Amino acid sequence: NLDIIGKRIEKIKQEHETSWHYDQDHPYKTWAYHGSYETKQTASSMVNGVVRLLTKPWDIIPMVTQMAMTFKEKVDTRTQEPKEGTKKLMKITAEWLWKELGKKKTPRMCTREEFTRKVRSNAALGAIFNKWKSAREAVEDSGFWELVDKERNLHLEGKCETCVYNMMSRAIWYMWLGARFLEFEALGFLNEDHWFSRENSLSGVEGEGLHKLGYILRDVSKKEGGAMYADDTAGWDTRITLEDLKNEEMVTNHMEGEHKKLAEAIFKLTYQNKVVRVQRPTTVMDIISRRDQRGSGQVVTYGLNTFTNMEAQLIRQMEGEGVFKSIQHLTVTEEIAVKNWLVRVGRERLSRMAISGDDCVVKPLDDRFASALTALNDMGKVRKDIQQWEPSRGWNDWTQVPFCSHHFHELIMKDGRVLVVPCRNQDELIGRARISQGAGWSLRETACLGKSYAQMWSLMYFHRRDLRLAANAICSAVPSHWVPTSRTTATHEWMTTEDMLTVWNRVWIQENPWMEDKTPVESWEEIPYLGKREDQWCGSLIGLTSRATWAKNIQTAINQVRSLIGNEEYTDYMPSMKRFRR
Ligand SMILES: CNS(=O)(=O)CC1CCCCC1
Ligand SMILES: [Zn+2]
Ligand SMILES: [Zn+2]
Repeated sequence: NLDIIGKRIEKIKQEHETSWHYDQDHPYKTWAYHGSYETKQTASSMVNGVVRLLTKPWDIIPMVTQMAMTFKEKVDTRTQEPKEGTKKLMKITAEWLWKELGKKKTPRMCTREEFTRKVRSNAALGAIFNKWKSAREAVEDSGFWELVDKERNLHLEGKCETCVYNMMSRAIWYMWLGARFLEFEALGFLNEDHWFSRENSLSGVEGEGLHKLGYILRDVSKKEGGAMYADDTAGWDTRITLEDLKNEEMVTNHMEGEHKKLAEAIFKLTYQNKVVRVQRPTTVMDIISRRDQRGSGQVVTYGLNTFTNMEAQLIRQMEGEGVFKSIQHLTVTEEIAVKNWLVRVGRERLSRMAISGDDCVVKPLDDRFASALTALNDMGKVRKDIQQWEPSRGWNDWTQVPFCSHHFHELIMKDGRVLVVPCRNQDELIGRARISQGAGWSLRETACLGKSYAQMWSLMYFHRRDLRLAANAICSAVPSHWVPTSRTTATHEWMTTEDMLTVWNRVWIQENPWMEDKTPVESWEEIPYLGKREDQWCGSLIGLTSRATWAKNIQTAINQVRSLIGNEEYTDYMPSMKRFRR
């Protein structure tokens, strides 16, 4: 308690000595409260006019238009301590999983150099407004690094002064850049060196890309076993126990020198003890602490979520296979059975899973998995939208399985080759493309964001008739040489000025390990769509009068946007589709 977080508390207390009160009508039950001080401020979703003007039929579809308008009583809940058999199952499994992830990887510090390059090409690292404006400025100034150095030597001493969270089913915890560097220096290796790649971790998909996830699910489908299970957890980040955070910290056992001490300090001082500053309307800043739940950078969060999800799902598999009999207590021969299962079949069992952070698909040995719920519930990984002891509903067809907000279609090209393509409800795709985040967008920047969506659609969703047509219209309405942009950057092969047919060929043919024949495609008309009825099922407007008028008059919509942007160089991409090819 206060010995580890006090220094951090004491510091904030002083900087607002003119305000510090122990407010008595404070909400917190599960968060420890420490005091308050005065503040006053709040970023809503702006519409991308370039995409909206070229998607007129969707102006009257509430599922699209409502997306652009507009649970902190789940962050204030508590998770019971797992039983002794559960804690033992997790410790054995975690120990074994780090060893296997570590067999072909070397833990190592990430550097100021690596950190700087990242800031100067815009990843959502999560810093704050103050002393320097943007992160881009602080990185170049030696002052910052002296701040970073003071804290760094403090961490080597087992103490912390400035590593404090800022709160804001979502709750994103920004830290100041300095503390972000210290987290990256010690744990960035997990992402930077691809510890959760499929090749390295067998269950993971880190770095895979949407054009790969469908093929991966189809490979899992080829295994002998039962249904495919894809149970979502209710508020995964809020269900991370202190026992979870202690099995995650066992990565430090693989480390040495400085690194081991620095990683140990991140885990002890910022993860297993946390200090947060929260905005309350009634408006003050609340300085609250707690030991458990997830609160890291979004990138370290992703890797430790994948690790702990891999661990949970191996254990649920162990329960289905009857490797242990009860979570109350493991016997001595049960420990040696668990260790032996891991050594004998652990890698084969990892390969039966696709795990992206809190998101999973498992193809277990058989359907005993569906009612193997005691360890899963006792670890606190409670399933969403199903009663706690009701057996899981599995999927019989890999093409029906939800994973990473998608499902996947099998699509045969007129030449017999097989594409496995990502898909989701088309209203969700159009609704998201019509939205921009943040202020001070020029017409040119708005156009270049619309071009990023259009190029993603040509690469990932070319099989949806409305999206191929709308993608061609947007790429026709935006100047040919203007570069696609995004403000929060998987693979992103659509972010380029290269010809989209050439990028399609590289992604889907040349570099696709599931495609044996490397014959390039010479036009978009060789590239197939879903069946007309399947396209409607997945939200296509084909068949509606609104959509026919839109398609027929598309050059008038393109010309409206060209007139707004002004006399620039434009390409007509509509003749890439047969109906506009005369
Ligand atoms: C490929 N271009 S398209 O989507 O316009 C083709 C038709 C599909 C059947 C209904 C009318 C539109
Ligand atoms: Zn610190
Ligand atoms: Zn679909």
